[PDB]
Amino acid sequence: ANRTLIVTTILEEPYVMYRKSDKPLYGNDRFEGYCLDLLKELSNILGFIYDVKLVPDGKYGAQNDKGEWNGMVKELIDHRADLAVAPLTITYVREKVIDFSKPFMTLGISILYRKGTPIDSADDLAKQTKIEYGAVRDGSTMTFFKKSKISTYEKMWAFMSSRQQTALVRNSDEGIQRVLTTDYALLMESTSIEYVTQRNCNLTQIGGLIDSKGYGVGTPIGSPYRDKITIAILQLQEEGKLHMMKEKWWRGNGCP
Ligand SMILES: N[C@@H](C[C@]1(C(=O)O)C[C@H]2OCCC[C@H]2O1)C(=O)O
Repeated sequence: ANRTLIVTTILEEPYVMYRKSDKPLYGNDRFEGYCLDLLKELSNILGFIYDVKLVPDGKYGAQNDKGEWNGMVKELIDHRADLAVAPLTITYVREKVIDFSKPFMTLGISILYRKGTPIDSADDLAKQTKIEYGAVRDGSTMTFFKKSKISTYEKMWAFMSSRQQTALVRNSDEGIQRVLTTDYALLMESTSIEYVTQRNCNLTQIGGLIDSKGYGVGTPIGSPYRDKITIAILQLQEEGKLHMMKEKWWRGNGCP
């Protein structure tokens, strides 16, 4: 039989979440969400079963000064996993070290904050000195700021980096908690801002999208699966299945 594929992933609502049950759940049955449905579809099309393993360090992946990676990206580089199926952003720096499938979703960075301030943009946020801001540590949003040559974003990176201990949060849940409980705005991918702001009416998006990019399935460079997964993703795209999956997991509007 085809070897069971190892899937690296990360907890991130509504992509990957713990299923609620009053009885024991084991293995893949512990998880549900958009990415689990995606795996069910992809595996049907490609003819494999899989083992879902949460990334040990709880990170998406960034490289340090030595050029060393962490998170799901490192799991792929080191061939610890066959596939990464998560809200994993397709980026230039990552594409040089892993293979991505074609995108299954598009999005852009924006700002999550509480309601009631005059901040209307990243420019406004960088200029003012009352509200702190940051991003999830060792994700693509952090990297966007680190690599930016746009002045506002260079300043925002210097600020985040100077206050890294508090400004760069461990994960999105910590970021949202910091937004809700302190004077802190989180730079966050838009599809997740859409999800949370329809669930917690104290939260809002500030400004528009700062960039535009996609999520893709990650594989190690040279993987024989990448092209097959790309073909399957295009099938799901064209058949309207990706759209249906988004509707299923984001439904539906809960706030004014
Ligand atoms: N998709 C990003 C991770 C992350 C970001 O760096 O913006 C953190 C996490 O934050 C909540 C939205 C989904 C995720 O995006 C990445 O692939 O590194």
